[PDB]
Amino acid sequence: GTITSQDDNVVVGYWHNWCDGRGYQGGNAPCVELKTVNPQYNVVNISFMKVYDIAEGRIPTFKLDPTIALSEAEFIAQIDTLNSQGRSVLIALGGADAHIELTRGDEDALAAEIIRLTDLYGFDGLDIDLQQAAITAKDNQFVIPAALKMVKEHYRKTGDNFMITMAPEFPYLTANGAYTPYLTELDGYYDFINPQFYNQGGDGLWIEGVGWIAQNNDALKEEFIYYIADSLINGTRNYHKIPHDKLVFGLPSNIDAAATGYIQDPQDLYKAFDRLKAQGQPLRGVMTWSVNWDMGTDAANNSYNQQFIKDYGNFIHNQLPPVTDMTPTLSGIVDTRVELDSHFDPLIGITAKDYQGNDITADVTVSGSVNTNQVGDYLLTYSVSSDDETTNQPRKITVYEILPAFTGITDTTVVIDSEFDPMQGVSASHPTQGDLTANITVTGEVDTNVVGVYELTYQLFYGQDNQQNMTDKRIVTVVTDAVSDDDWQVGSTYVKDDKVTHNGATWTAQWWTKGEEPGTTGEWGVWR
Ligand SMILES: [Cl-]
Ligand code: NA
Ligand code: NA
Ligand code: NA
Ligand code: NA
Repeated sequence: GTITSQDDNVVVGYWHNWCDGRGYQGGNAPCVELKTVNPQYNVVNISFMKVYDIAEGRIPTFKLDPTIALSEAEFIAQIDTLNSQGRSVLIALGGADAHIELTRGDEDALAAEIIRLTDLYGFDGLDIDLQQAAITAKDNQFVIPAALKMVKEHYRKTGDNFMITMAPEFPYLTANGAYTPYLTELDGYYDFINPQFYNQGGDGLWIEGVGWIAQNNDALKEEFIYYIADSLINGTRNYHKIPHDKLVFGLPSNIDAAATGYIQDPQDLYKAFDRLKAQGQPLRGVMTWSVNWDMGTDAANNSYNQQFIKDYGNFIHNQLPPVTDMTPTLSGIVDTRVELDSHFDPLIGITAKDYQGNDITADVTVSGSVNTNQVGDYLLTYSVSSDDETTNQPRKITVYEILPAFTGITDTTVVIDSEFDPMQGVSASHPTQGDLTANITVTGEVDTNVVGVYELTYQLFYGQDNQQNMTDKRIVTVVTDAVSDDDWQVGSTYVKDDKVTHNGATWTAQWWTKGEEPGTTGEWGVWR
C-alpha cells in the first residue's frame, strides 16, 4: 500500500516483534498477527528497529521474528491490509537494549536504511523510542535527526508524508533534558509525540500552590494527567513545549504491561482530557504499550480481552479533528553574563522557526539594549511573528567587573644597609586591563640604615580615567647583622657573668639564676 498518515486523533498501539513476553505481574503477552489487532488502533508501531549484532555495523535495522508465523511476504500483505483500512504502521526505532551507537557521518546510511525498510515493508513512518543509553550514546542526538530530515524530504518529493513520532519517557522532556535535540531539530517534521507516562515510579512534577504530583499516585491520577499535559502543551513548569495537536498520552495497557503508570479508573483520563479540551487545547490521542498486552493474559491465565481499547478507543476517536497550534519558536536565548567593556551582540546564537520548522531568524526583533560600559542588569525581549502568532522571550544580560589583583606585597625582613626597592617583585593584573604594574604607587619609605619596622601602603589605580582604586599594606623589617648576647630563656640556667639579651637590653647575671626574667628583678636583684 501507499504511505498512509493520520489526519485526525490517534490511538497508537505497539506491536511486539516477539512471542510470549513475560509481564510485570507474571502474565503473558502472545505474539499476534497484525490482522488481529483491533481496528481502533489506527497507528500500529512495529517494535523494534535496533542493532542486532555489532558485527553487522552501526546502522540499526529490522528483522522480523519468524516464530510469529508470518513470512516476509505475509507480513508485507498484513501491513498493506492495514493501509487499505486507512491505518498507519510505523517502525519503532529503539526499545530496550537497542544498542544504537551512531557516529557523525552515519546519517546518510541510516536514512538509506530507513528508506529501504519503508519501501520494502510499506511502513508509513518511524517512531523514535530511544531509551536509556541510546538516547545520548555517541552521536545519536545529531545523527538520528539529521537522517530523519533526509527521509522526510525524500518522501515529500513524491507527495508523501512520512510520519515521525517519538516516545520519550516523560522525565526526559524537561526544557534542557536529554530529548531536547530530537524535539528541536525535528520541530516541523514530527507529526506527534506520544510520551511514556509510565515506568517512572515516583517521578512527576511540582505544581506551585498545589504540590507534588507523581506518576505512581493513583489517588491523584486526573491531576497528574491534566497537569503534565497542560505543562507540555504550554511549555510551562519546566517542560519543553509540545503543541496540544501533537500530544498523544502514552499509557500501559494493563498492570502486566508496565511496572507503574496503569490507569486504574479511566474516568480520571476522560475528565483530564475534557478539562484540556475545555481550555481550548484538546489532545491528539492516546498511546499504549501494547496491543500484545491488550490481547494478553494475567498470571491466572485470564485474558485481558482488549480492556484498554474498550476503555479508550471510542473516547479518543469521538472527538473533533485537531486544530494546529501555529505559534513559532525561539531558540538559543539564555541569560548571559558579560565582562565590563566587552563587545556584546544580541543576535549571536539566537534563532527562530515557524510552526513548520522553516527558519525565520531574520524576522526576530529585540527590544532593550545592553550597555557593556556600565555594570548592572539589562533586560532584552526577543520577539518573532509568523502565521498570525507571536512568541516572545526575555533575556537578562548582566555586566560585571572583576577586581584587579596585586602580587608580591608580602611582609619581608631585610638586613641593615641592604638595598631595598619597594617595587621589586611587585605587580598587578586584571583579566581585561592587563598588566597594571605601572599604575601602582607606594606611600612610605624604608630606611635600611636604621633598625626598625617600616609600613608601606600600595595603591593601584585603574579603570576608565584611573578613577577606581584598591590598596594593600606591607611591613618591611630592618634587622641588624650585629651579633648579640644570646636571648634569655625561662628554662635556661645562667651563671654569674653570663650575659643575655632580653627586652632590648643586655643583662649580666650577678649570681645563679633560673626562671627569672631580666628587667623584672628590681634595682638589686639578679639581673643588672
Ligand atoms: Cl514484552
Ligand atoms: Na504504507
Ligand atoms: Na483520584
Ligand atoms: Na513503552
Ligand atoms: Na600585607
